[PDB]
Amino acid sequence: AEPRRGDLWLVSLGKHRPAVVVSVDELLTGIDDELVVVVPVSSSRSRTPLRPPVAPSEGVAADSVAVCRGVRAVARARLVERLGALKPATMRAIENALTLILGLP
Amino acid sequence: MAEPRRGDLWLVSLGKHRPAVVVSVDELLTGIDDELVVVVPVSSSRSRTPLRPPVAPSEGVAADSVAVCRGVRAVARARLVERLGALKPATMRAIENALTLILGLP
Repeated sequence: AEPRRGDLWLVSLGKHRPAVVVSVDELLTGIDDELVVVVPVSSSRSRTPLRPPVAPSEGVAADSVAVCRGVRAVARARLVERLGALKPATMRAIENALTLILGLP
Repeated sequence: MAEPRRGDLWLVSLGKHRPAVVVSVDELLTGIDDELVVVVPVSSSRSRTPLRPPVAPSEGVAADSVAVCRGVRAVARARLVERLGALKPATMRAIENALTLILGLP
């Protein structure tokens, strides 16, 4: 459990694709089977209020968007390597989109 | 089949099967099968914790069942194969709180 919230990580599924860690750091115990919640990042989908943009300086090879509607818990073991970290503004956009999607106060 | 609604409890295919709570909002649904619905899986083999609030048989599941909010995930609508029930509003508020913690939301 080297992933951190706000990090951008390469995820297994054979394909590897990037995703942003959104679960909080104090959940991690360092075992492979534990669940980490990530938001997939795609460079082939257009930008919307629920798909905020992610820049190459944050770890992707090309202009990407965070598909917050595709949020999912994956096993630690599926996180293959660290790619970068997101700017705090991008994290606030993802938090807002996610607040909308899940109907939270 | 019916359109899933927030707070509904649905059976999810993956062949294994498991109940889950719909947590995404209703205005995201456009009526196509491939569109993503965010659910919280329900388990009867995990103990209760502040992140695994209990779900009562009156809400559609077996006794001693918990909402594994840490297992939240988007699945295709088509994987929601049978409507099972609905949650009491207090249980939905517990799940909202747990999700707010897990995802670090304001």
